Amino acid sequence: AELYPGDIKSVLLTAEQIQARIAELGEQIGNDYRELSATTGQDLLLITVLKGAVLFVTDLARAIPVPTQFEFMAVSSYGSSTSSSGVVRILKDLDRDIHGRDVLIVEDVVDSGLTLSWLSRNLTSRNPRSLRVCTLLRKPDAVHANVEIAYVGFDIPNDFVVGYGLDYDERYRDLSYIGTLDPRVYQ
Amino acid sequence: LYPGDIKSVLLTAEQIQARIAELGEQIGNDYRELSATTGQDLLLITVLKGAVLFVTDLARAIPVPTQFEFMAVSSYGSSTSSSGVVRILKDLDRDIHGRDVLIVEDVVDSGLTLSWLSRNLTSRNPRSLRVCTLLRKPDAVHANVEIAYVGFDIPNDFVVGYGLDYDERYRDLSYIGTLDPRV
Amino acid sequence: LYPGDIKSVLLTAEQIQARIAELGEQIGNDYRELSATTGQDLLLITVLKGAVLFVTDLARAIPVPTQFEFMAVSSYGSSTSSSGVVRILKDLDRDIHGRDVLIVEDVVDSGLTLSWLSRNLTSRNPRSLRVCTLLRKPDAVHANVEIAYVGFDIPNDFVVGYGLDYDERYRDLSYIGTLDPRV
Amino acid sequence: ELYPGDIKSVLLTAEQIQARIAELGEQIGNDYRGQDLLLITVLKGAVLFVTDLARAIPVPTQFEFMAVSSYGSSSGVVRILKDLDRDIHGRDVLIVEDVVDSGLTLSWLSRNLTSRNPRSLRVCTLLRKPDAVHANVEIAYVGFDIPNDFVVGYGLDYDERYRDLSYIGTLDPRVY
Ligand SMILES: Nc1nc2c(ncn2[C@@H]2CN(C(=O)CCP(=O)(O)O)C[C@H]2OC[C@@H](O)P(=O)(O)O)c(=O)[nH]1
Ligand SMILES: Nc1nc2c(ncn2[C@@H]2CN(C(=O)CCP(=O)(O)O)C[C@H]2OC[C@@H](O)P(=O)(O)O)c(=O)[nH]1
Ligand SMILES: Nc1nc2c(ncn2[C@@H]2CN(C(=O)CCP(=O)(O)O)C[C@H]2OC[C@@H](O)P(=O)(O)O)c(=O)[nH]1
Ligand SMILES: Nc1nc2c(ncn2[C@@H]2CN(C(=O)CCP(=O)(O)O)C[C@H]2OC[C@@H](O)P(=O)(O)O)c(=O)[nH]1
Ligand SMILES: [Mg+2]
Ligand SMILES: [Mg+2]
Ligand SMILES: [Mg+2]
Ligand SMILES: [Mg+2]
Repeated sequence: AELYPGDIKSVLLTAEQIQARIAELGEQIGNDYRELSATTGQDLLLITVLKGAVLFVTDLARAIPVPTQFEFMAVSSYGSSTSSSGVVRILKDLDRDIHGRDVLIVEDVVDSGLTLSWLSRNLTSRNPRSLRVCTLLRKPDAVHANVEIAYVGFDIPNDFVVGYGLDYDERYRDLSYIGTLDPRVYQ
Repeated sequence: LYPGDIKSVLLTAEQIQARIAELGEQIGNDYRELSATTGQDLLLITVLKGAVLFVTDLARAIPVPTQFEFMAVSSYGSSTSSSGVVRILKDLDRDIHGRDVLIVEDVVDSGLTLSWLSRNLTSRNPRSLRVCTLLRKPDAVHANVEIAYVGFDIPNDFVVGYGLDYDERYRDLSYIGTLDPRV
Repeated sequence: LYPGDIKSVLLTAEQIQARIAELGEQIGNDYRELSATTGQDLLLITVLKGAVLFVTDLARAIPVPTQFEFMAVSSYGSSTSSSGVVRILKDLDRDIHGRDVLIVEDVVDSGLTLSWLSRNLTSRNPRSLRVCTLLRKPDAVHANVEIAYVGFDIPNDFVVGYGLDYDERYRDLSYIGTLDPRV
Repeated sequence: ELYPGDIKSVLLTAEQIQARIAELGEQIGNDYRGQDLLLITVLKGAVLFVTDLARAIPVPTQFEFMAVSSYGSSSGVVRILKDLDRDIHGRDVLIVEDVVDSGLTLSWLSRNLTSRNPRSLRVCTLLRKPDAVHANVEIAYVGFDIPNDFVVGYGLDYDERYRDLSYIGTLDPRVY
């Protein structure tokens, strides 16, 4: 197979290495949310921001030995008004209220941490029982944000990577692995 | 119009416009040094769809330049009618960062959706945030939001007209009154 | 007030209200005996955010009971400008199946987004579907969809006022005029 | 187990699902062998299916998601909570469904996307029920034809639960 002949210069994470780590995260999450959630009577809620972390959440929930529910949000940026925001525009809000719920924010990659900071603070205002963050990838510039990511899959260098949900102009998401683009693509 | 549905007229069309002209004049004076000081005008944020009739008259009563902004929200439970947490179906079109913002309501009853809205918009970091409502019920007088501009203080009866509805009707009324028999 | 922004005034506030007053009676006569026969009211569907100021005056000019509906639409870019296919940010709150619906626009320029919109609402199978716009540009007479009610015929120039904007400004004007290109 | 006493019988096992998706991916890849194949998915039942489907399709695929709500208790007209991010003009579009039962929401959707004038528009569903024979849509790709019983698992839910199941099975009537 191939799909994108030459666009991928180097391979950061292989497909097996990704799935192996996800299996580890599931057991870890499964142990942290064992006892509690199934007795509470309300499952572990997985809130996902469209649409990079869709491939990640489908594998994660099936890696978590505890029953999990899905929830999806669609957000867009208010343009360049990012730097002093970090407020993002909501295109599709939560379907139901998350009051008294154990909620796990599932992202695929955390770079700046500003859209995540607003999202995490936004969900907190809805008063859930628990709120933690699980990301597949974390880049160096996340150390400059104020949010604690309880579950991290991989710490990668500050390079633009695609694959496994990660895109460049809506492409390379269907890749099973995560790698770096070859700069003769940006044109 | 609506024969035999309207029992009494609480507020006439004349009383509404007279107050809005007065309310508009008050707001226009409070936000007078805004064009010359920031240069972004006063933003009127409106929640669909009751206060749509009110803002069109309110903004045209305010002598200083005003901008329009609309939100569409829905109730979850049980959740809203106790928490005040509301669902967003349409967020703001632009960022209100560093803006002088006026939340324009048609009626404030419990004051919790207003509480959630005011707290939500605050996270967007505006320069100033005040609330202007046309009607105010008794339970709102003791809520967690400060309403700088109030049009009328009304008793807690279910009233329709001037944007206020019952099953999407009576919105087009120019006066505000109460329903009676088999409605 | 906008002291150095309005070069010329195309339509005065009196002329605007006069046509709307005429349109309300005209629409009111075309939709006479509708509530008592169907059992439903005339639904006014509005596209945010130009015709929001227009419908509040239009509905209050129509002597028969009317209901409100609002849509928020966005451009895909490139493809809207030449297709007219638009993104939906806010759909109708209720279904319009078997309803007599009046599409209310603020201005009809190309007629491409209106044509797509008309087809979208038609697929929901309403009883009737007509279009009422306050302003119509010369190149809008071109093709597709019947605009049953037109308030004014304006030249194809960019005008602001009475809901019409330039970067969310000049909306609060009671009149419709032309901007000075040094804006 | 995951839900002790809720799953009475297993209709399709996890391995049987992935094996069939592998065939669907291979079949679709040959039919669409100019940009990428656009996979339009309706939130949120078919999210587990499309992620596995796209990784089964040997040709490059792009993702798109819609959120729709029902107006109530006829024509398949649904309220749009989340529209497409981009226009699909001249695009090869594949509608990815989780289950096709009545075929009424799919028909409104298929006709709606057709109005955006794509180059191609096809429908791929994992499961199809017997009453779909009366639908208005031609479904080119079907994973399984299942009986008219209420099934959960692999995206399919009951009060937002059992979505995380890797298999598809039937519920225990002391759940309703
Ligand atoms: N492909 C790809 N994207 C990245 C990367 N890094 C940041 N992105 C996207 C750009 N970005 C930010 O700059 C904000 C980081 P944070 O606020 O911490 O979530 C969010 C990242 O997700 C892109 C979303 O728009 P999407 O899921 O809809 O595609 C990266 O290495 N690779
Ligand atoms: N007709 C009509 N309605 C009222 C009244 N009072 C509260 N409503 C509606 C119910 N309500 C609240 O409970 C909010 C109270 P707060 O805590 O201050 O946010 C606001 C009104 O909701 C109607 C909106 O859905 P709408 O804008 O789409 O019409 C009232 O006198 N008369
Ligand atoms: N201010 C101001 N705008 C104009 C004018 N003319 C076309 N516009 C905007 C561009 N336009 C179209 O191309 C519509 C084509 P049709 O399918 O016939 O409805 C409508 C106007 O768009 C602005 C609305 O989205 P808005 O209400 O959110 O501001 C004009 O004189 N003056
Ligand atoms: N759990 C579970 N659901 C089913 C089943 N069957 C139909 N559903 C849901 C209800 N349904 C239909 O009756 C078919 C309508 P059409 O598109 O015309 O074929 C679509 C199914 O999806 C429900 C969505 O609200 P969801 O994706 O958010 O879960 C079934 O066996 N099991
Ligand atoms: Mg991206
Ligand atoms: Mg109401
Ligand atoms: Mg405009
Ligand atoms: Mg379901």
